[PDB]
Amino acid sequence: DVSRFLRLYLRKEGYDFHSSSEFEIVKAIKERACYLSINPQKDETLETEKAQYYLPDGSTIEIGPSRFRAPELLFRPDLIGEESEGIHEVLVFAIQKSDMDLRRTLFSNIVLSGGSTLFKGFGDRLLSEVKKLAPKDVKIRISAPQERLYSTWIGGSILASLDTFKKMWVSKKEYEEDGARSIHRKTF
Amino acid sequence: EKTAVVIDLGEAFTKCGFAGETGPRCIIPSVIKKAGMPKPIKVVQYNINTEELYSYLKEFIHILYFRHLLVNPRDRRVVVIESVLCPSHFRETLTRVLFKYFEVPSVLLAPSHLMALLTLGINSAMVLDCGYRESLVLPIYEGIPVLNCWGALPLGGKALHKELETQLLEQCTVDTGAAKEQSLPSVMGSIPEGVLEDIKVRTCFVSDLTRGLKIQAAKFNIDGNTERPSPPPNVDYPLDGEKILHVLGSIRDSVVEILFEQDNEEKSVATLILDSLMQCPIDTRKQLAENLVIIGGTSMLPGFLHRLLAEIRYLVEKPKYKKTLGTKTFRIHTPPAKANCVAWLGGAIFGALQDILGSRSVSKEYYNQTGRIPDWCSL
Amino acid sequence: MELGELLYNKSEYIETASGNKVSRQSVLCGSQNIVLNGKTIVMNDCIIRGDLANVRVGRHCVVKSRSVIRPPFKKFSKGVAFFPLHIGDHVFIEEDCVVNAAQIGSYVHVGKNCVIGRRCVLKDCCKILDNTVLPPETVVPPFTVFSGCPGLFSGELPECTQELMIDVTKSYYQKFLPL
Amino acid sequence: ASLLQSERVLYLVQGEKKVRAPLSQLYFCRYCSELRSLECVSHEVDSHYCPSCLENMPSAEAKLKKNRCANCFDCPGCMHTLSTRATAYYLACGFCRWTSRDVGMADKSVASGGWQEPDHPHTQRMNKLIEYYQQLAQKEKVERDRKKLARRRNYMPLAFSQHTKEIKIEPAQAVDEVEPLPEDYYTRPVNLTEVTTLQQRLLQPDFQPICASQLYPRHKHLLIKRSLRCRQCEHNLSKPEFNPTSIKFKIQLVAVNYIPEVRIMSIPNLRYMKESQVLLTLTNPVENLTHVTLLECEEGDPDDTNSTAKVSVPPTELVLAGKDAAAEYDELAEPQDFPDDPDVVAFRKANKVGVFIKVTPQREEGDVTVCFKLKHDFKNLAAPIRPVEEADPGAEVSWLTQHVELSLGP
Ligand SMILES: Nc1ncnc2c1ncn2[C@@H]1O[C@H](COP(=O)(O)OP(=O)(O)O)[C@@H](O)[C@H]1O
Ligand SMILES: Nc1ncnc2c1ncn2[C@@H]1O[C@H](COP(=O)(O)OP(=O)(O)O)[C@@H](O)[C@H]1O
Ligand SMILES: [Zn+2]
Ligand SMILES: [Zn+2]
Ligand SMILES: [Zn+2]
Repeated sequence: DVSRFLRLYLRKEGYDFHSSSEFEIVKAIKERACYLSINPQKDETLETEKAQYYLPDGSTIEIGPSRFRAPELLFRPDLIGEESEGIHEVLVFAIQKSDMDLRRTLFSNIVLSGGSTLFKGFGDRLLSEVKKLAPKDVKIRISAPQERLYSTWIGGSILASLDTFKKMWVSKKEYEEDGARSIHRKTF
Repeated sequence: EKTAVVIDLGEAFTKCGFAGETGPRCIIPSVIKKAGMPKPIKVVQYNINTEELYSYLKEFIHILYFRHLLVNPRDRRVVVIESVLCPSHFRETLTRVLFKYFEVPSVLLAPSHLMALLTLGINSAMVLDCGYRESLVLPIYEGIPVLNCWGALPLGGKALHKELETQLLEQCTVDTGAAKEQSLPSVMGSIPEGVLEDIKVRTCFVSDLTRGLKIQAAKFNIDGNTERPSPPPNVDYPLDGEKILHVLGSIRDSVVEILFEQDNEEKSVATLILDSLMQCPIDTRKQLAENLVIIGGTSMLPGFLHRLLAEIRYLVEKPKYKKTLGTKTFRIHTPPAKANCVAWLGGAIFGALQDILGSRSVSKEYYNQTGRIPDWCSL
Repeated sequence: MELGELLYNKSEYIETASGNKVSRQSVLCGSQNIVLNGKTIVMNDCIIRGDLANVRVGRHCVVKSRSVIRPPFKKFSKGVAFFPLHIGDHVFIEEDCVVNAAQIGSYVHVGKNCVIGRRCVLKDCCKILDNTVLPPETVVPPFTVFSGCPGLFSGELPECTQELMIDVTKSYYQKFLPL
Repeated sequence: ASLLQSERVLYLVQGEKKVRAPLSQLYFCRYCSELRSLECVSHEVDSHYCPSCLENMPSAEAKLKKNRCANCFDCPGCMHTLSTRATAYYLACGFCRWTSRDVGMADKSVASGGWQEPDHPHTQRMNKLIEYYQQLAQKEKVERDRKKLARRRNYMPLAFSQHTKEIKIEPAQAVDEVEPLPEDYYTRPVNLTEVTTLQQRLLQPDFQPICASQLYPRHKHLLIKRSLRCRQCEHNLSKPEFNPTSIKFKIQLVAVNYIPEVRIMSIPNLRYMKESQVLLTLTNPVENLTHVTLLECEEGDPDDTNSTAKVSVPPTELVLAGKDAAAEYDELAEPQDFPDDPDVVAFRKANKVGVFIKVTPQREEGDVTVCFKLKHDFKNLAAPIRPVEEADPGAEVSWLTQHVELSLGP
């Protein structure tokens, strides 16, 4: 969705990426150059450098203000007009929904996973946006690993290696006899 | 108060006139004849230096406010119609020209799609805008444009003009008048845009879905032996007096098909409505489908509205759109003014509302103080 | 060339009388009805016919070579007759130009090889560009430029035409001397 | 203007925007001391007139008539002013032989009064929509006013009193199936004469018709009489109330009618070296000037400069006599004979002085361009004086520097 919204803002800068192939280079532009400002309103008033990005053909494009106000839509999806909570909100709401005793320990242990946390100054913004929503004088540690993109797989690789995994999985003969539920019931 | 002027700066043509009128007073090609230049430069050009763009717009607005319209610029307000996602620097420049040089009281930057909706009177409707550069669609539900569910493809005038030029150069048959009665190919390396536009309008037409679907497979030649319908008769078009270009019948009904061709991606002018409508909220589906609006001069082409509405109902039955948009009744609105001058007419209807205009519109006193035009991007 | 008017040396053969210079090469069939009050120039191979005319020309009038000034015939139900044209003061008709115009105004610069139509009125301080066709019974306002095969408003002239054009025609006359 | 190439040697303007324009096009501002361009100055609207039948119309009548002449008509096929011909009247063009009979408009008994353009097809639907939105906009105004005065009051919406005819337009009916392209278009020769081009289609925008028989002749477009007003200065120039068939200015003001105009009388060789003779005529009756300055070093936008013009000459006092003078009438001693200056000054006629500039061509490849500053004693007369009652010595003392850019043919 951030890649889709960046394409719209790039057309508002005057660079069209209409093709499905041309959507892939918008994802590359996003991944290369898009920084999350701590205050979005101050960076908008400030005149941008307009940092040049080089395309596959060789042509240059000056991204400018589209760079920072594209990934902002994660933290504030109402701006474009998508009815959602937001990345700062879903984290806090998930902790607040859980029992009162655990809230402090769950705030004290937050782990960032996936590729859409690697945005430059994501951890800086999230910490600030969580703090104001979360209760006052509570310790908030957002422990990002160095391998966020490949964290989900490494977990499976460790899980798979354990002898307990031998019990957890569903055998081919089990699926034929037990039925369809076999996969669902053994999931957890 | 005075009747506020309406301007609508486009790549091909600019609409101009006064508010509370049946149609625009002047409609002319958006160009300027500068001394030294043989071909006149285009006034709206995206991705150039601000100073060069400022001079072209200063030159153009001057011609509109004196030669075409006869009225003082400082006296009365402006209603600038411009499409949604119009480049930032261009809109910033256009306002800066009106506020600094001409010293207009207040400009109102209306989106073309929301203005087109007012002309009918209906509060909610889907709006397709088949222009010169890009054919854009934007669902408008009860006064609120839904930017979330936008859609655009480069299948407008520019993409059609380029396709015509390519086809004519392949099957090139001109009578120069110098032992050129025999078929002479590519005597001129390029054909000027003014000629191509006149050929498109007069000679070329939009085919029926049944005939068009055969034309697509025919030129493809997908394991079939001459499976094309009978074309229309070849029309002879004069080029620069003596040179008579014989336009092939195939070119007339094949040039248009690039708009309605699937091209594997499943991205036509027809598909863009259904691609947008499927992405819209579940409650809004049935209201938007029932109220379709087709603006833009590209849709004026003879038999475009029938082909589109037919191509829609065919693409509905296709398995992708069959689940969501299966049992939907697609009905087109016929606007009061012609398809080209629907956008303008909205701004005039809006310009007639003196009380709301002054409030919504950005005053010069605000712009001189701040220097920040309000946009759908963050403030 | 760069504001300054350039030298043009005339031959011995030319009818110089009371300031008015008229090339002997240039026939003016009907010398009775045509009248040149001021210090006018008519270049070689030019025509000023007396087909029931009254061709009055300006103080400093200039007509370059191969150019024709014929009066138009008025298609009147009462009587079909040739309407007498009146060339204004300080008029500059360019080379190879065709003129079938009735009442040409003062301080005008008619361009090269430009055909002005039948019964065509031109008001003072105007300019017709080269390779242009003014159709029959057309009017051109002051401080205007008419051009194209249609012959229509192209734009406006400089404000200072009245003062500027005087220098042009008088300089050309003064600069145009015998060898 | 055009015959002599005025578009070569240009004068510079001071302010925000710097522009290079011919002196013929520029205007001198007398209120202050700074010549300004047609671009820089603000434009106004004075009077409207028809280019065919020159009739000065008022501003009010134009708004009603949509900036058009009732009597005159322009042809639709080609763009030219039509003419009434009789047999009982039909409208015909001179250039093209398009008649009013061709499209099928009936001949009128009365000459001018009979002819008219049909009413706009969607004019009744228009007024109904305006009145609906007008009533609906009025509700928003009252809501916005009530909301604004409540904020201004700052009473926190305190209920002192009790709080809280309709116009309903029917929305346009959506057709189930739009009319298909007629089967005629398939298997029929297309005559390009019958169908209309874009240019002539778009001139009639209210109902732009494909066929020629539908296309009616539109009324002739009224033209404008421009009046210039500056930013700092108030008035500048204007035109009479009878601009039709008149070449007179109510207030004549132009750069050539105050600032001394420079012209290149002679053009020498362009092969790396030459000596060019340029004239400096005065326009004012009695004044003084000097072309001393060499346009400094990299100041006053000398980027166009592609040569080193010396023009190492002191001031020369020239005067204009507004009278028909004879060939060498009288020889003045102090003005002409005393500054002989045979190397510097070429010739000195009435309101004329030739000056030799030592240019250095072929510094670039070609297109030789020279920057030089010209000074002049401007008798401004800014202070109140009736026929030069005041001395105006401080005014005459003021030296105005115009950065001139002369461009040699090359
Ligand atoms: N270095 C990066 N900076 C910013 N965004 C990135 C970066 N790397 C990946 N992304 C974004 O994250 C996506 C990768 O998501 P991924 O972590 O693979 O998801 P999943 O956990 O479902 O496998 C990319 O498509 C891109 O949009
Ligand atoms: N009356 C018409 N009939 C057929 N084609 C037209 C007509 N008017 C315009 N067109 C074509 O459609 C295009 C419409 O572009 P337009 O909507 O005026 O520009 P923009 O999208 O920049 O506002 C033109 O470029 C032209 O090629
Ligand atoms: Zn001034
Ligand atoms: Zn008239
Ligand atoms: Zn005509």
